Amino acid sequence: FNLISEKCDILSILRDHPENRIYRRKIEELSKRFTAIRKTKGDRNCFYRALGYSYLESLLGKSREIFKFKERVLQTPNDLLAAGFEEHKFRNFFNAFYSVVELVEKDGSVSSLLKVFNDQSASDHIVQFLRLLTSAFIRNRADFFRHFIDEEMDIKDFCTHEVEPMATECDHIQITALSQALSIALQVEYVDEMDTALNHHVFPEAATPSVYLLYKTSHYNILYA
Ligand SMILES: *CC(=O)Nc1cc(C)on1
Repeated sequence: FNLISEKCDILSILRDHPENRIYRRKIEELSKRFTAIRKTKGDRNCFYRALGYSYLESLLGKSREIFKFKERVLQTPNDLLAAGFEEHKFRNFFNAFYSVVELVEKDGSVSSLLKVFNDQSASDHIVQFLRLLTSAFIRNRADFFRHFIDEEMDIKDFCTHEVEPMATECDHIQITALSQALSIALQVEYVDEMDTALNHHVFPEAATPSVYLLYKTSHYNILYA
């Protein structure tokens, strides 16, 4: 369980911040709203890995929702082609992601899904697919990211340097784009060491979330309500 942990009680993370009044206060407050957490490895890939595992975990046993997600995943090669990626170069990454979606349908266990996401090879192939899809989605909608996010930014350079490469950290743009690309609704809870209110953001605004993440020390962990 080196990439995605077993579930633990929320208060188990007090030990990561001993004798810190603000982190203790915020973790205690968090525990009033969430019961359990899974930790993810801090290797620069943790957003993609956490969102992938947690969303597919949320689909287990839901036959209509699996059928609709599989239908969307079958179309994602066309998003990659339209942004200029070549099939022979994304084939290995696409096939790894389609495979774990079929596992959710056919096997349907938590234990089998957690084994794929802790397999360094399968798991890294899944993360690389998610990063190429994020890049394609932004490239194909460059005017939307310039209109709504930053009129001055260089979209192609941003995708090349801060989305495609393994171990590159995410910001709001990547979270928004991968949410939109796979129709995944998520809520991110923010715990920093400033003396402020515990707070959260929903992607997209006003959706009912599938996935809850905790963002703390530049790390995304998985929450359960
Ligand atoms: C999400 C992610 O990988 N975060 C992170 C923090 C540190 C340290 O390394 N990676």
